[PDB]
Amino acid sequence: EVQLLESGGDLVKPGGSLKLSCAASGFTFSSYGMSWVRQTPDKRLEWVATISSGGSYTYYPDSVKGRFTISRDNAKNTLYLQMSSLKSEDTAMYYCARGGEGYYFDYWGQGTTLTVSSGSDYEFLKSWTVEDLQKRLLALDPMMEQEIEEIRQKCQSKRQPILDAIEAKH
Amino acid sequence: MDIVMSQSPSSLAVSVGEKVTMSCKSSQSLLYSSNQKNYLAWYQQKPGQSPKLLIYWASTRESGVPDRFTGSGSGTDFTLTISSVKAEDLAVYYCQQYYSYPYTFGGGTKLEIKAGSDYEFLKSWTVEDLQKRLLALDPMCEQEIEEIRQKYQSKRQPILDAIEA
Ligand SMILES: [Cl-]
Ligand code: NA
Repeated sequence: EVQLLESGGDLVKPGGSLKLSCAASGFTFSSYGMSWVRQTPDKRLEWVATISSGGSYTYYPDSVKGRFTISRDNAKNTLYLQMSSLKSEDTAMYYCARGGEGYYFDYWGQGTTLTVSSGSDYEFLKSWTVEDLQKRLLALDPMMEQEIEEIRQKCQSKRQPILDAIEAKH
Repeated sequence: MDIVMSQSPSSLAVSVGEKVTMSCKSSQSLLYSSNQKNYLAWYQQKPGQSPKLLIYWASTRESGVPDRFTGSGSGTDFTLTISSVKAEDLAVYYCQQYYSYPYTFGGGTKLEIKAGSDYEFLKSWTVEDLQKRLLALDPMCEQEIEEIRQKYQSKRQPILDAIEA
């Protein structure tokens, strides 16, 4: 069947650059205009770029025009998005989608995430020993584990009454 | 001007079986007179899942979309109606125009179930509806976990860069 699979998301500093890829299969990729759509942390959807089927024409909104470049390889069934001069506001989930060019988006990928870091200056850390830096890292691990465990526990609290109701009906 | 898509209500707490009406206004007509088509789509997105095309040409259902969903309207005023909402319809619904670049989305209408004091109401659901609801939690919870991993990746990176230097 039709499949779109994005890759390339990463953590990047403001002003940096990154290139996303989307592997397309299960349809004649070169026949279709293709697009990128992003979803920001507030869950708003924003169209980012469309490329014509042949690759000759591209379209962008003013928010990314001049910084983003959409491209394609019709023999290799791949769509690309090169993002430059990245800003904090570019942090989002980026979806590959079939459509644009006068059509709705009928197939969407799984998304790949771009995180643009804060841009704060951590120069003072250079004055620290490697031992003190490693201890600061080791202290973040249980903090992440605890926040993950808290989500897992909240999830279970939602699952348990449903699991119980399913079993009660057999 | 760009075309602005405005949706309402922004959120709705619903009971299963209730009729739900969701509205979307465009700032410019989306109807092409020459072919009498409205260049308007609706997408459904559950938490932790990709958006899914639901309705297009304002009133055509995508494959697999059940008939309790009806899209209607023309020109600037559009509506998505669920005649009787099921638990598997609990999702965010986005309208979108594909009439003119830049393509633009509305802000979405979020449908969520009303919170109760106990879960005895689940006995009135079918086993299939209970199973769908249970499994809808899996991508939602995983996407929250991944967001935490991404937050700590960002926290770790200045320290990793200092060590590497
Ligand atoms: Cl309910
Ligand atoms: Na059983």
